[PDB]
Amino acid sequence: KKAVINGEQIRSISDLHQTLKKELALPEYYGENLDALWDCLTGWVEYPLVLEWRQFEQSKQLTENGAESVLQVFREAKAEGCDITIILS
Repeated sequence: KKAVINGEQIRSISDLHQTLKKELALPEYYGENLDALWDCLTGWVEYPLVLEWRQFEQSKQLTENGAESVLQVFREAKAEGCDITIILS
């Protein structure tokens, strides 16, 4: 499937996990943390998945340490053998 992180929209880390939640279609209890988001990639999201992350650094400041973590989990999961095409624009 595909995902898109539009920073111009992101207003905070919650927003980050919000769009990731829609794209990834995470449950309603999406813990939005790295442990939960991950818990989703390694056992919830369907792959191959695409993570078209737009405005990365822009979606990283607004939430000091916001977007650089979720990405770590998307690439790490990508490392787990999953096929999450990480697209950083």
